[PDB]
Amino acid sequence: SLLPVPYTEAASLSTGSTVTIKGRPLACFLNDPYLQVDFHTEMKEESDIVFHFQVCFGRRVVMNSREYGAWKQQVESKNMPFQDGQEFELSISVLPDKYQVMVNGQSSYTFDHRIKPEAVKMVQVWRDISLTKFNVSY
Amino acid sequence: SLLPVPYTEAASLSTGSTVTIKGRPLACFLNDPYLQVDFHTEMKEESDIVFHFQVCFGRRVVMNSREYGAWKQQVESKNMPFQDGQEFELSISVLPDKYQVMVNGQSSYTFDHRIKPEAVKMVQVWRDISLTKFNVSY
Repeated sequence: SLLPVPYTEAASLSTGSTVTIKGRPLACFLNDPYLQVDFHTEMKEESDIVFHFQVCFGRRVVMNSREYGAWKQQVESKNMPFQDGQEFELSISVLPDKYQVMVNGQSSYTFDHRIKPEAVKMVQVWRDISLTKFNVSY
Repeated sequence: SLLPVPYTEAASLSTGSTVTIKGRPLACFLNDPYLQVDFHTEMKEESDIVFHFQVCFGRRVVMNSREYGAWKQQVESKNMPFQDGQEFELSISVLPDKYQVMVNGQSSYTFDHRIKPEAVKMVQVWRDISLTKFNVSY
């Protein structure tokens, strides 16, 4: 859609920040499209990832961090509020102790901070979606 | 790059046909980009898949078919001739008994026919690549 994908934006986060994303999968769920949102420690795509959020639409969500180049403890959820063929609105709120992910207004995933959110310098949104809105509160 | 991704083209295949794809991953291998090539039985994206070829660059290749809407027996290979950050040339040749996948001129994967290649009506190339060339011999 309107915004380029992969989408990369410099960003700063702290308690009270919200990252809001509006988009739509590029394929029906039967084709297992992905969505990925990564909060990076530098502008470079190979930099460490404070928060990795990966949806396989219709299947599961995996969350992790990538520290000194290595993936850490994967977390998995089978919660799937995303609807086949539909636009979604995804909100990621920075709470004192965790990220909270809302999908279409419903609390759907959380992820305890492994690294301070202040380490984030960049957000990348990519894989099999079109993107119409991306916003970071400041 | 030049061709739209996801890329969809109507196609007919038989013994002696070759599908040639030139492209480049959109991310470094550390970010686990995917490439997927699906030979479909109809133009519709949800149609059955005679040959499903999915690369997770730097990790593995999975191959399968999707018959009457259900994924069948997955095959997996850890062969990884693709090079981090590089353009690749992918050739899929239709042999009497199998598909043969060449990567940068080297035989890299094969997949025995589960359904006659004559059932193919469409090829889709998608996931995390840019595409500069797509050709089906006729």
